[PDB]
Amino acid sequence: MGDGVLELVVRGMTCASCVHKIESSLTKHRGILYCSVALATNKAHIKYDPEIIGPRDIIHTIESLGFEASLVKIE
Repeated sequence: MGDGVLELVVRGMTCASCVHKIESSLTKHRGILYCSVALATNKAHIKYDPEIIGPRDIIHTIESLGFEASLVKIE
């Protein structure tokens, strides 16, 4: 409920694959509330609370997995 939206533009990606890699991966952090990786806009719309997980924590994990990841925040 009004927790924290987090559009990371994920510079990299391709088609599928990278998508569910991100989604499946970061959802393992029990502070990610949701992970919509809009390939269409090369963007992880993550939903998270800042309290139990920092945005950088997720970002590190994303960039590490395949990418560069920048919290544009609704782009």
